[PDB]
Amino acid sequence: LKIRDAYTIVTCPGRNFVTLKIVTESGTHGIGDATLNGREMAVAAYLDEHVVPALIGRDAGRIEDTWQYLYRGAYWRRGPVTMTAIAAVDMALWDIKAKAAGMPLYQLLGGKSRERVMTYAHCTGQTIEDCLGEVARHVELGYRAVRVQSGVPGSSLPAEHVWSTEKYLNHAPKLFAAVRERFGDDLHVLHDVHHRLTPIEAARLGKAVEPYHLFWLEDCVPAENQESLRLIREHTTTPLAIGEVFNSIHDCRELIQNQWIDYIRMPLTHGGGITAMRRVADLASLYHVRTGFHGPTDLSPVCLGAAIHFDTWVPNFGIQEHMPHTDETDAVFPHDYRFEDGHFLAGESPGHGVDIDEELAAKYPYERASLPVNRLEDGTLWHW
Amino acid sequence: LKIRDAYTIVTCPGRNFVTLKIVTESGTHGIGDATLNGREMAVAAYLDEHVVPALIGRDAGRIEDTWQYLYRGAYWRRGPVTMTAIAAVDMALWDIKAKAAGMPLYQLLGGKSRERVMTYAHCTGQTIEDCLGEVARHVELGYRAVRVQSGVPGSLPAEHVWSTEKYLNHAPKLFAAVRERFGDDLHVLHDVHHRLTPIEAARLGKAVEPYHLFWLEDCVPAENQESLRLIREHTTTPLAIGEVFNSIHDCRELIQNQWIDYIRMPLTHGGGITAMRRVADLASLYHVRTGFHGPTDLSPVCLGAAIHFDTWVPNFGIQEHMPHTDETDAVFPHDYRFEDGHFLAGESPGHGVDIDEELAAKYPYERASLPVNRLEDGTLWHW
Ligand SMILES: O=C(O)[C@@H](O)[C@@H](O)[C@H](O)[C@H](O)CO
Ligand SMILES: O=C(O)C(=O)C[C@H](O)[C@H](O)CO
Ligand SMILES: [Mg+2]
Ligand SMILES: [Mg+2]
Repeated sequence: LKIRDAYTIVTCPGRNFVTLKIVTESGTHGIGDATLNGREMAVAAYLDEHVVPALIGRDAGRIEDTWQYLYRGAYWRRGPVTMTAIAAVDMALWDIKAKAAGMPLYQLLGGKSRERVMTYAHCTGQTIEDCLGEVARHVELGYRAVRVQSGVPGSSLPAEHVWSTEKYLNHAPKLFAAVRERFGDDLHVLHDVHHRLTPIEAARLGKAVEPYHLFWLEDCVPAENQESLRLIREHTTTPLAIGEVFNSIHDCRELIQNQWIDYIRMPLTHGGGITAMRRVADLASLYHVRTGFHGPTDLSPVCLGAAIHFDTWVPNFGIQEHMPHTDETDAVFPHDYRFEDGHFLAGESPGHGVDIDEELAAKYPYERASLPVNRLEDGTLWHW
Repeated sequence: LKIRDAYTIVTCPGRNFVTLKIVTESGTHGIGDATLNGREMAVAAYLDEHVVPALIGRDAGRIEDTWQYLYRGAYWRRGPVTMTAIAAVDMALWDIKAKAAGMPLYQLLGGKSRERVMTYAHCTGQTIEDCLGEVARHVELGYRAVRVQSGVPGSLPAEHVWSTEKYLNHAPKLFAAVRERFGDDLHVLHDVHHRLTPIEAARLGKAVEPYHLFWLEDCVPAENQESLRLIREHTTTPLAIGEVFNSIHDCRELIQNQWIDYIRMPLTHGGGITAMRRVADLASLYHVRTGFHGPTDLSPVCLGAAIHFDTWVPNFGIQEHMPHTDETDAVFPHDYRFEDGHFLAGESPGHGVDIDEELAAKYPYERASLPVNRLEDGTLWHW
């Protein structure tokens, strides 16, 4: 069946989301996430002006061909705006194919490899003790894994934050010691360094936290130069994760083949969708690397539902990040995935099982909001 | 001085161009090219909605800090849309800085390294003979270098058909004909435009060694930079690549492994003067030279700034010249000049290019997409 209509929907049920909707001649439809936090309108224009007009009249079943058409056809390849636009189309086309097959997406991908998908929760506090308070509450909600972040002693436009690496390095290990001290060894404990270290600094950190056996240490260093991971991997056995800022397998091919990471974090909506992420997960499986999908509030329930289906099938699944969306967001994107006892259960409806309530989405107009920047104490513009 | 205003202009004097204008508290101003062929409105929105609002009140003199601020601050790094928006800001701030300095941009960059900048022309035809005719006409205009292209016998994107095997059998005849009629002094360039696999490109490279090409360009899609290894190991025909790149990270290994001789990434797509300085610096360590992509889909703002960069940069190789329409030239009054096959950098402060906002408004945006290639079985291929 041919594509009859395609259009984007922009909404701000607590924060901005951009969604692509594709409708066939038969009335069947599918949606895909197109949200790129803090650059949302770039993807909206990429879709409205350059992609959507070319979708009309295309065979909706030709997912692979459409992917190549958009990826190669763009001439300028890869990039967050580019691959997010591509992801959105791809996710809507998988949604449609699954519906057409009368199957939940996980069935179409190869069937279920697990009964539930483990998540991790965000436990953040101004201080260690505040963070420990949050770990306690999330464990009570059933989470078996937690990401711990604490303040270090000492917005429409980007907020400006200040950073000290050495203050962070001397404080971080205390957080993890305190977590283990209180909650014991069974809990999976994750930590996101969020790009702020150099490789030898991350190496030191990795070593220092070895006694606390972290599930992962995430985004140690900016990795446009993938070789950046080498010194870290050679100096510590703390497991490493990276990739939420990646959009292409070509951003992480060397990382994976060299066994420099344990978990690949690139999610569906920024990594070119289901089609592209199958290939990434495939390469990963050759090197013992597992999926650890980025799952913040700035990827919509559409991506989350798709991700949960993907997580249900993919053999080398690692973990699924869970930052719950607001009530309002959840109402704008009705879905059949469910959270129970610290795990997700995939939906059983045909498609990825997520919809968009267009009338409700219309009640929340877009509101500009930018990610923060980080500066060192001398004013140097650093990595946030 | 602080930035007082910043805004984009979208105009279509023969084809689409996007331009960023930055204006300081004193009325001084600079422009930067922001044109991304076939995806123009993505860049326009990136700038209009997300970058411009943050530019206001910023110190215009802080070029480096602004570059890092937009590059790192974006969070999602690199990419065609991303690095073009950044290139436009960068180019406009260097315009402004050179203006404040009372110097043409090349002086600000380190002074002139050469007295003129060699260009190459496009010589395209349906048949080899058509091509030779175009070569002759450009040689008479003073061009010492031509990029030769002939046909292979046998609003939305046009869809072309492609056959590698027919091309591989035909292309060597074009270069042999070119040498036969024009001899050995002329530099002869060829752009394979992404259509080959590495071992195919290696075959082609070897086939054309007798004709001593200035370069063989974009042999293979190079997202995987290792793609170049087989070609380099099997032929001594020089290799150029990079018009589709936007980051030093797209080409670091290619350069460090000496897999190419010319880096093609241009100012507007490669993060501007600031980023391209670093690319040129890395290239010089490995005897790689600059060969800026210079099609009509980069505006005269880019061309003027490129000519300046070309004038200073020690490891300059060549500058591509596809002449813009007279209408384009009128929208972007400029002081670089073409003489006898070479550019001369302008001598006015800044990069020497302006935009006529009243004329630009006479040419509204019109959507136009690049072609796609399909093989004969309908496989969606590389264009
Ligand atoms: O792992 C994470 O959840 C963070 O790195 C993200 O919340 C990130 O800061 C934002 O998603 C960026 O949009
Ligand atoms: O001039 C060249 O070398 C080209 O390959 C031109 C490109 O196809 C064109 O600029 C794409 O916008
Ligand atoms: Mg993170
Ligand atoms: Mg080319």
